[PDB]
Amino acid sequence: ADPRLGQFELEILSMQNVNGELQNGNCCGGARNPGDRKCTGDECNTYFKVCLKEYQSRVRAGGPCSFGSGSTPVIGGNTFNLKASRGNDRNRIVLPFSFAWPRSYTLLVEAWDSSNDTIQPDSIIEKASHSGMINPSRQWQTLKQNTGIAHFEYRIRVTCDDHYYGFGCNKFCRPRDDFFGHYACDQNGNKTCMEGWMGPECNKAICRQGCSPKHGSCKLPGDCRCQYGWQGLYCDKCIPHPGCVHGTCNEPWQCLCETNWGGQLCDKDLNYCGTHQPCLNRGTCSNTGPDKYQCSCPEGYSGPNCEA
Amino acid sequence: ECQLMPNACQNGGTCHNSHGGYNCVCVNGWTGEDCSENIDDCASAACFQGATCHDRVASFYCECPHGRTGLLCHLNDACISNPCNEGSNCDTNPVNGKAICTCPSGYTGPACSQDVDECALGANPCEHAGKCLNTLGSFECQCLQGYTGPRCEIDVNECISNPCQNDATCLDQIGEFQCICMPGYEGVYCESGR
Ligand SMILES: *[C@@H]1O[C@H](CO)[C@@H](O)[C@H](O[C@H]2OC[C@@H](O)[C@H](O)[C@H]2O)[C@H]1O
Ligand SMILES: *[C@@H]1O[C@H](CO)[C@@H](O)[C@H](O)[C@H]1NC(C)=O
Ligand SMILES: *[C@@H]1O[C@H](CO)[C@@H](O)[C@H](O)[C@H]1NC(C)=O
Ligand SMILES: *[C@@H]1O[C@H](CO)[C@@H](O)[C@H](O)[C@H]1O
Ligand SMILES: *[C@@H]1O[C@H](CO)[C@@H](O)[C@H](O)[C@H]1O
Ligand SMILES: *[C@@H]1O[C@@H](C)[C@@H](O)[C@@H](O)[C@@H]1O
Ligand SMILES: *[C@@H]1O[C@@H](C)[C@@H](O)[C@@H](O)[C@@H]1O
Ligand SMILES: *[C@@H]1O[C@@H](C)[C@@H](O)[C@@H](O)[C@@H]1O
Ligand SMILES: [Ca+2]
Ligand SMILES: [Ca+2]
Ligand SMILES: [Ca+2]
Repeated sequence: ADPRLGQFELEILSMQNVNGELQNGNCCGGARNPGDRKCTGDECNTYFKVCLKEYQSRVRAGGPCSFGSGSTPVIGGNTFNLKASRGNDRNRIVLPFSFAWPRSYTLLVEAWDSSNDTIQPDSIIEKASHSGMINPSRQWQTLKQNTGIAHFEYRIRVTCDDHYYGFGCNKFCRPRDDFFGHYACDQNGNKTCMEGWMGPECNKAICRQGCSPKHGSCKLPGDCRCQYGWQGLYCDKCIPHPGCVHGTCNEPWQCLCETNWGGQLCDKDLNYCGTHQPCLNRGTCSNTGPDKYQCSCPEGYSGPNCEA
Repeated sequence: ECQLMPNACQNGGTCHNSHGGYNCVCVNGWTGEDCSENIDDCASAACFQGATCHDRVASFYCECPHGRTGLLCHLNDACISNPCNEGSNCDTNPVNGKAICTCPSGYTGPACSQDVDECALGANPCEHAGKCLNTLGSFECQCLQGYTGPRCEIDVNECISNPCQNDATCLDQIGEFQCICMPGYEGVYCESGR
């Protein structure tokens, strides 16, 4: 189990209590000075309880911590500053939530003196109540309770879990690079296509530049697959009929003969005379048939090539 | 010379400047003094059975009826019988006339009449543990309760129907909601007073 969209985070920064007295006005396990009413004795054993609940216009004295609760162990005496403590999470409380963050909340922070014996309960040092609104963000908000005699300071923020975005940690975006898509997720959970892809799902390959729109397609970026009867880098060149030797095409399977070439396959020399100079002894040639010739010989010469 | 006439022996014809008169030897396929008239190769062409024949230089073009193709339109094209499915372009081989099908996305096979199992490609398109469901020429996502959209990427906002009552705060959760009652109210929907 344990699903979660995010967590409310609170850390106790500092606590100040020169006197060392409960909110009763009595000393934390100490006796009163006869003069100047000073507390003499051991300091408070300060720990914190936290209660996070639905935002309420009128803060209630009762009711459950609907968004969760937690508490620290004893983290200091009467006065201590933890703002510079790095790597210590004892002063840290994390409340995970599996609902869309409402953004309105009511929060209760309490400092308590840890009892000195088994028989006595604890007694509260100072109690704080704060209602407000907070957006998911990695930046902290510092709050200070400084109305009473003891004062403390703490910080809060709401963090979405991975693949969650928006004010409610409710918008999803999980990057992928497979058949069904090729994208990353930006800050706002919008999809940003990987290079070479396009479309809302980033699953439509961007073909080779100049690839024929009509006769070319690509299943992979930078490629150009030609429809039947087309060829070339851009798939913009027709394929002549198979067996077409000296011909070209304007549409597939055509065979349009070059100069002085004939036959459906353009494999028949129409100028065998000019091509081979077959006649001899000044005999004059005639392209009598495709791939065929006949010589007219000068007087005294006979034969197809005019040899005496 | 033959230079006085800009054009004599027009088509692959070599001028002969004999004392009696100009003479032309010509490339095969042409005939006449200047060899300006195309020999009709269609009078002896192999275009047959309804082909419209067009004369070329020592060649001919067989215009084909719809149910035939080829150099001579001597064979029938299989694309006339529609072997390929809808969405598939049917092309004809020039040599044998067999139909060549180019399948649209979602279909495969020689006739392009076979669904592609997009759920059998090694990846699940459905987020949040959705079940890929195969569709004829396509696929679908069987989403879980609380998730919708084509890929189960949208969390349903079950608080859209305002199920909580008496100004209770509704919490949008996965596949259900939660009511948080005002002071003096109780119930799953905060419907009972006091
Ligand atoms: C819309 O309001 C109605 C009451 O008018 C609720 O019954 C609906 O909640 C129901 O569908 C969503 C599920 O997640 C809940 O379990 C179910 O009660 C609410 O969508
Ligand atoms: C990015 O996401 C925001 C929501 O925060 C949305 O309003 C916006 O339309 C998205 N970007 C574009 C280009 O639409
Ligand atoms: C999500 O699926 C439900 C089916 O229960 C449907 O009613 C709803 O319109 C779908 N939402 C979107 C955005 O497709
Ligand atoms: C026309 O289509 C049929 C199948 O419907 C195929 O068998 C033939 O070969 C084709 O010409
Ligand atoms: C079936 O799958 C295709 C993508 O292959 C999609 O475009 C359709 O919307 C779906 O029905
Ligand atoms: C003259 O004779 C004609 C038939 C062609 O062979 C030409 O190439 C040549 O110059
Ligand atoms: C062709 O006829 C032959 C007999 C010779 O007279 C050649 O010079 C002419 O080109
Ligand atoms: C949710 O809780 C309910 C009871 C009210 O206090 C609302 O204002 C709050 O958003
Ligand atoms: Ca001709
Ligand atoms: Ca399918
Ligand atoms: Ca929900």
